[PDB]
Amino acid sequence: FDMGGYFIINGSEKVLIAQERSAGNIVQVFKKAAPSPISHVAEIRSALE
Amino acid sequence: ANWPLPVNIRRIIQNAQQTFHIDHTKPSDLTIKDIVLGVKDLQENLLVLRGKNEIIQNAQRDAVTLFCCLLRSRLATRRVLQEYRLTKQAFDWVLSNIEAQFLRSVVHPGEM
Amino acid sequence: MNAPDRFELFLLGEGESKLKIDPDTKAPNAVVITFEKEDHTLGNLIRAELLNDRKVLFAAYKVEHPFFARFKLRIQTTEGYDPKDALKNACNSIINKLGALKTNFETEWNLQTL
Amino acid sequence: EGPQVKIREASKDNVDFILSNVDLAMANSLRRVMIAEIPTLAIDSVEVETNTTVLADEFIAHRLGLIPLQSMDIEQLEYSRDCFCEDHCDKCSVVLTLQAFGESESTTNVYSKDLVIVSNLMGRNIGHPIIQDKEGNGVLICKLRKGQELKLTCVAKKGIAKEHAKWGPAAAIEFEYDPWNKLKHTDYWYEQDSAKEWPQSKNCEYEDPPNEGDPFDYKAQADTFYMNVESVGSIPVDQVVVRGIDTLQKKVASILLALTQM
Amino acid sequence: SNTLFDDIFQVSEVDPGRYNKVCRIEAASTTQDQCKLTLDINVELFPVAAQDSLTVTIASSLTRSWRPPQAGDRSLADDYDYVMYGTAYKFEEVSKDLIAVYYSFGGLLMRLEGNYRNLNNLKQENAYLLIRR
Amino acid sequence: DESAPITAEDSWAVISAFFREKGLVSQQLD
Amino acid sequence: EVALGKTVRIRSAGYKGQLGIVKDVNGDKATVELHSKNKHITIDKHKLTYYNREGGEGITYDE
Amino acid sequence: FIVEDDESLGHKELKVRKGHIAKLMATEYQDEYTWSSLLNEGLVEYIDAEEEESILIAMQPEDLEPVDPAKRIRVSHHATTFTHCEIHPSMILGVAASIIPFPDHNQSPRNTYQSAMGKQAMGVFLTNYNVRMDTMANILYYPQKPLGTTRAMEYLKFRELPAGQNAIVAIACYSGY
Amino acid sequence: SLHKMSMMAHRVKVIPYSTFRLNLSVTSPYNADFDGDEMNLHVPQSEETRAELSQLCAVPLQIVSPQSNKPCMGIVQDTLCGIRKLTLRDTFIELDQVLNMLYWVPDWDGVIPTPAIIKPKPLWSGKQILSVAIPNGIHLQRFDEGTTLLSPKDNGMLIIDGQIIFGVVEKKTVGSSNGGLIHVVTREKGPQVCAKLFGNIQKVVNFWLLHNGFSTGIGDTIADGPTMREITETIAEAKKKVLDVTKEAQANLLTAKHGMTLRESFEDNVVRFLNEARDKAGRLAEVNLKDLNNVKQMVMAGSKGSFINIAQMSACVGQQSVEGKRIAFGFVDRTLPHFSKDDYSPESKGFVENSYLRGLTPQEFFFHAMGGREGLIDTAVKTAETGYIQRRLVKALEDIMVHYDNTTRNSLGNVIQFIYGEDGMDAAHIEKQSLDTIGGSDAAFEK
Amino acid sequence: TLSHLRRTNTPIGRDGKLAKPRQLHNTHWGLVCPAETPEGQACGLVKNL
Amino acid sequence: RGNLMGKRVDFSARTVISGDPNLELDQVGVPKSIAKTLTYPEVVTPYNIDRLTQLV
Amino acid sequence: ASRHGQKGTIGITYRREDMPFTAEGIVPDLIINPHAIPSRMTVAHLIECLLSKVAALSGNEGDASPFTDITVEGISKLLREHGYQSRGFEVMYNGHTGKKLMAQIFFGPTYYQRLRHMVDDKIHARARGPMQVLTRQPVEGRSRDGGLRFGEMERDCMIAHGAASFLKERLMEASDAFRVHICGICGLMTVIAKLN
Amino acid sequence: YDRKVPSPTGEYVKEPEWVLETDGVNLSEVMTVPGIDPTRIYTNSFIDIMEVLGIE
Amino acid sequence: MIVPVRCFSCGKVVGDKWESYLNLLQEDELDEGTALSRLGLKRYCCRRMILTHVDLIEKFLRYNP
RNA sequence: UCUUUUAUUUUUUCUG
Ligand SMILES: [Mg+2]
Ligand SMILES: [Zn+2]
Ligand SMILES: [Zn+2]
Ligand SMILES: [Zn+2]
Repeated sequence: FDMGGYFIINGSEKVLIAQERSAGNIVQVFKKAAPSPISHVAEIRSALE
Repeated sequence: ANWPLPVNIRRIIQNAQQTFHIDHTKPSDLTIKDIVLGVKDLQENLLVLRGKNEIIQNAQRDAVTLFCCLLRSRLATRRVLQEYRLTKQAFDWVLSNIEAQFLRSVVHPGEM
Repeated sequence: MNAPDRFELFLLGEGESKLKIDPDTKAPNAVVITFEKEDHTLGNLIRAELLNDRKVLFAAYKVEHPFFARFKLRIQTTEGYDPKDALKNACNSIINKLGALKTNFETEWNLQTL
Repeated sequence: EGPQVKIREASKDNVDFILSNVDLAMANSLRRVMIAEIPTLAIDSVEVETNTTVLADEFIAHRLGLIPLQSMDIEQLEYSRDCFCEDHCDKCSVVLTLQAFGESESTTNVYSKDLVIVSNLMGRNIGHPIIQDKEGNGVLICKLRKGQELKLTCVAKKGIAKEHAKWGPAAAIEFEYDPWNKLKHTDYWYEQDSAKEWPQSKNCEYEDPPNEGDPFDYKAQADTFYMNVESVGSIPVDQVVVRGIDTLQKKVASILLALTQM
Repeated sequence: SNTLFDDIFQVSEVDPGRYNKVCRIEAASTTQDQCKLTLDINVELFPVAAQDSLTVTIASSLTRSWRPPQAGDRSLADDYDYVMYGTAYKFEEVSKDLIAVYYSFGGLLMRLEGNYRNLNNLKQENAYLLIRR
Repeated sequence: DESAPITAEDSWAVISAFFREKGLVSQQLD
Repeated sequence: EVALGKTVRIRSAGYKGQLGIVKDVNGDKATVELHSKNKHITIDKHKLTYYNREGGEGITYDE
Repeated sequence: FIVEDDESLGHKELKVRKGHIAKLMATEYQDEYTWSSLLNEGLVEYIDAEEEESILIAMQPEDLEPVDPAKRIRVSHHATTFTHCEIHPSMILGVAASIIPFPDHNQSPRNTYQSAMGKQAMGVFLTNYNVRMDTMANILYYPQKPLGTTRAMEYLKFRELPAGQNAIVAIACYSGY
Repeated sequence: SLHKMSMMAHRVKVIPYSTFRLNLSVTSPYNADFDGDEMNLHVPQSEETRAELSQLCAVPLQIVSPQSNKPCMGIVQDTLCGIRKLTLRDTFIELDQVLNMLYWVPDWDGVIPTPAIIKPKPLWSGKQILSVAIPNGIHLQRFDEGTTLLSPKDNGMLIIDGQIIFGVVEKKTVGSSNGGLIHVVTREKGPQVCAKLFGNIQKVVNFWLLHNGFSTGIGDTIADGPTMREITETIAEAKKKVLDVTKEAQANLLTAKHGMTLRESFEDNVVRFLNEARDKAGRLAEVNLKDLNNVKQMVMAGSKGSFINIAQMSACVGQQSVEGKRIAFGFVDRTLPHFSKDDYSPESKGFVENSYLRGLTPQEFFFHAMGGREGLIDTAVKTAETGYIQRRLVKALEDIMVHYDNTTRNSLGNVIQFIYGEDGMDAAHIEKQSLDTIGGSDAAFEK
Repeated sequence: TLSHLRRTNTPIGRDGKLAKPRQLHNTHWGLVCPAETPEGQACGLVKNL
Repeated sequence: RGNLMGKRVDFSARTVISGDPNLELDQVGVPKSIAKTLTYPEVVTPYNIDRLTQLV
Repeated sequence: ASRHGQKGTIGITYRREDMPFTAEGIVPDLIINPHAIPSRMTVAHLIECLLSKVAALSGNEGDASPFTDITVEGISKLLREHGYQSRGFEVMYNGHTGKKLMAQIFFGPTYYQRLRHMVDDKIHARARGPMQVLTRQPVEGRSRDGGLRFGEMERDCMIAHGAASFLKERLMEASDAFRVHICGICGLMTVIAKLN
Repeated sequence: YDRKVPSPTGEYVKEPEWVLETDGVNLSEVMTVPGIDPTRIYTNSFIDIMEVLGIE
Repeated sequence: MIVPVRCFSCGKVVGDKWESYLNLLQEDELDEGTALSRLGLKRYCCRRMILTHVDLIEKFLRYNP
């Protein structure tokens, strides 16, 4: 019934949890607050596969 | 008209009536001069600030202003005679316990 | 770790008595009787019997707390008629009437063939 | 005469009857002492010689305690606490030995029949494991591989269900009264019609239906107690009722004895 | 320790008013034109019908722990069907002539409206109300 | 018959196929 | 003392038939941990029976 | 599920059919046709969050493509341009949320609290607890499967390894405790 | 420990079991459940400290709260529901149960009250049986909606000499209220007598409820057929009217509300109609529910549940709001994949057509999950913000104390209030009161 | 076991603060369990498939 | 903040709470084990010498 | 805890004898307060109880998936056909006096779960066990025999209350008390005090 | 908004009133505009009220 | 693990009927309700006691020890 | 004739 998918380090069963993150190679625009001079800033997290 | 205030004149009057079994048929021995002197004496005995000087007396009258108005409104002579039928002993007991409950309701010094 | 002893639900402890009568100043000819190591099984029975007994003015029962197997029964009766005698009469009535129930059950089983 | 009993039907494990001319307090108190305070025999202590099986021996001992045991002559048995002995005796305890070694490759089921008495009963029909299945095997106890061993001893002593439900002689005890609500002792919840939305109990056929025209019979009292006792098997359903009445009588007599001594 | 009031009222209306074991009955006295009654009676034990004449009396008798009858031949007002105990809690005046006495028989509320003839009725805890058909 | 419409009760068979051939930890293993 | 750290049984108490192990003695009374339940109980030693390490012959408090 | 016309006889219909269902059943009771085969023949399509933008998904395999008062009110089909269909909307719940009987019939934070409490619910984690040596393990004496079972449990193995027990409950205030 | 009453001294009772058993009216000041909550017990180590704990920190002494001059401690869940049941007019008690409850009262006077019914059957009214718990000399009088001295619906209350005269008892009588029975008893007789009254009322009502019974089941949530049809009609006409407003909006013939743009105007308007429809369905369901209905009985007792809760359970869950607005367009111009875009229908943007009994659609279930998570995260943030705020407030007002001049001063001695509360009156001794002078016309004032 | 194996973790700071990602955005449908989550500081950030 | 404004305490216990309507308002049930654990030191007097002798 | 968010700890362990019983001999294993259900808006618990009762009366396994044709009306009809009150109610009796309860109790099987939170693991009292070395105070935590932390909130409520001697005895006598010698001039704890 | 104002008869009676609300805080110039009642002007903000109408 | 020998709700013996229940389900090929009724469990408490059991001794045994 | 130990910190998990 145990479906596996975990490591055993020093006999302790260890599971790696999926780390959610912003997708790579995408252009996203965000509106910025009035006090900052920046407005409508675009960001891209460029990444090689 | 509804505001927080220390002691319920209405409730103490009901307690007086129940305790003394006030007979509504029989006339009341109270006299208007006795009523007015009783209310004035109670108002004088209503002390929350105690200190013999003009500033403290003004402060005490200031503190007990609203409650003085409520006492006059409730134990007015017309209300005491017509709406209420308290006897002399009942009125005296009411005044004594109004004074007592005010003097309990005073802040207990040392409150944080 | 500290649950109550099961045997203490019905066995008397050291320095303890089954019955403790105390008269009450509350009303005349009135006693409160504490039964130790008992449940409502006797309580309802005895209370109902006192109610059926026509001379008894008040009969009621009480568990202070479900934890302790103990319950109190207050009886007040008429002047001159002891609540102890009332309880004796009620218990004797229960003895006789349970005996009649037993006899009827024994005689009426044997009519069955299974 | 006192209360009247009428048994509608009888069985080895079920007895259904009607109690008439009896108080509701008595109907309860009889039911209560019957379901709680009848003395009965059951496995109290378990000594495990060896256990290689996959079940915790705590779990095994709990099971052996819950197993029914014959309690026909429980009256002739005496309480362990009042008895005096050295760890064991026939006058307050019954010793039962259970041995189970796997032989076959398939799983070897272990049953109540595997409990063999080793103490001297002295002629008291007590301690025989109860068997009711048509195969006669009895209650399943454990299961074993070929290589597994389970050897143990059991000391069963008199007790009542107040200590532990394993001493409980009676199973679900039925108590019903006034099936029709002539006394209006309950207010039936409904949405359109209580009579239509409530099942008609099987015992309403033994009472005349109410008449809407007539008024409420305020003099009426609770009577015609439809009871149905069922026994697990440790004691026949006859002596369930009879010894429930007997121990209620003994309890009231003990109250009288305490009263007299005080 | 005697009867204080007694009259004949013909029930004019019966209302359950979202209750089952108790109904409010509105009645007016046959003799006294200005006399009315609005009492809550337990129909669960004393069924009532509209346009039904009931005789109602109020007595002051027949501390003090209540006790059962204590005798098969106990003497009391044993010739009425439905007897009540309550306590007055209000004596109001309307129209300078009509006097309404409110009674509470353990939460069962009555308003007896009448005239000076009910002077015998006082504000005391002892207030037994007896009814028969 | 072979080309009849599917039903919601039949979708459970497809679900069972998913669970048999991938399983719950399938993404981690893969 | 020779009663410390030994296996023992109770014989008139609510916990009759309970094996246990002697842990500490305060004089006139010994504390024993029930071998079926999770509890320590205090009871006089003269009234308890002591056995050898292994189950078998039983002797009173006379070792 | 993929929703294309694939039917000159009339309206849209799911590509999967009773024949494919029967084949999947046959493969199931055998232990050739499985989810790999379904993917190859394009009966079921893998769809991500981004691709959900461009597709209109049908609620049920038959309710939307073409009354008891007690029945759930469902909004009638309005569009006739579906491209996919939900395999089963009950499959949006997670592991702990697939154990709740009738999640529709609950206020949502009370589904959340159950989904949190299922993790600490006692049961039977694995069948080799005696072989293993775990720091903290709890085993119910008598595990029992739910009387109100759910079809997701046959795949989640909750029936085989239950966590809880069926107890007779009376919703009442008896003694105030 | 968010407030003063969340730390009080009790009297120890030795009991063999492994939990702190506390009398259950006390859970209100501690804000405590029995869902795994943990509490501490601190033993004083000196007679000095046992003394100050006794006469300064005691459950009878913190009955009346300084926060809102009302009793923080009131009679609660089963006791409050069962006390409503007992003080229902049609509730009558047999001789046996009467006789018992008279003994269950500890400070029972000694005399069996005379019953209401005596000849047809000796029967005591529940009001009479509750009267014996209240000590003598306790007047009280409240007049609820349309209450007359011949109270038709048994609303309000009037107690004279510790004898209930009319009116059922609910949270407004015996719960936490400014002029409640608890408040008047603790003010007149005192804290000890009010604590005894809590005890006596709880024991009596618990006995009666144990011997009467009370429950709840799905039949309580179930409404009648005609009622369900009319609720369906209500939701249908609400949808029709929302669609009409929508068509007007697409036509631009709707006039934008002053101070709000067109989107916000339409959104607020439709939310208002949907809440109105849900609330009307709520009244219809509540009216259809009968007095036998356990959930209605419980709501009327005021123990737990509410009108909105009955409506949501049986009639309509209603619109789900996110960030104070309806369900937001998630992907592009849609809330979920099933809705063709720019479709402002109530179902599309969050409205629930189905009660919990009937069952929500899957999209409605997801919207409800959104609402639930938002409530949960809002609670998780709000508890921390309020805890920081309370810490800051107490640190700011730590040293302020009423010295013996009857003045409020900080540690340095600077005057902050020359007279505390502008009265010199303690908070726990204040009560709501009517001023007859300020009200009334000139003619009425003269008369 | 299965919940932990399918659990997902967001690297945003767990400290109590207003955050859009703590809500159940519409696109979470069918990819993230809308009911299962921890309650408390980690609520909304930890997600389960 | 950690070690002076508030700080750890002896002669105290914590545990789960339960409701008991059969207990007076001002009264709290205490587990027997917690009772045997915690103690309050009382000075000896001629008034309670016999009591304290029984307890010792 | 149930499978619907209904969590609670056992208040009292009443026997089969004392617990109320329906008119089929069946004494419930559990009782919950009906006050839980309206506020918690959990009709799923009641529906599950009805489905489980019908499942035990039929032998079938009652499907309870989120979106299924099965409805409360259908469950009630099945229970009706099986010979019970359609909505799951059952006339019960007072186990303590045999009186038929005036109300009708919603009865039936339902699935509950035991959680890891054991009072035996969660109970603890302190008797001057080990203390820290850095600050000379009661240690943290249960297993090492730690103490309870009279928090800033707790101190604050004591200030509100006014029990100054208690607050002293709690923060000085109970936690940590040290006598230190100082001198008038500088008033520092650097006095070489050879008390012997 | 309704407001309780005395009547010639001396009873408080409800009179309607056209009250202008605003989504901005600038009290100094507003309170000098003709036509309004500067006595009864109020601001949701309190810093401006302190700064112009005094500390009390 | 294995069948409770006594029903929790009332205490009627049910352990002895596990094998008979399995046989009625396997050889007789009869549904669970009729199987239970023939076994003699009339009360739903007992009926779910036997119906709902999951046999886990069959799973624990067939490990090597 | 008493005494007599239970490291520390970084993380994670949940509990109210
Ligand atoms: Mg809680
Ligand atoms: Zn012996
Ligand atoms: Zn110096
Ligand atoms: Zn059973």
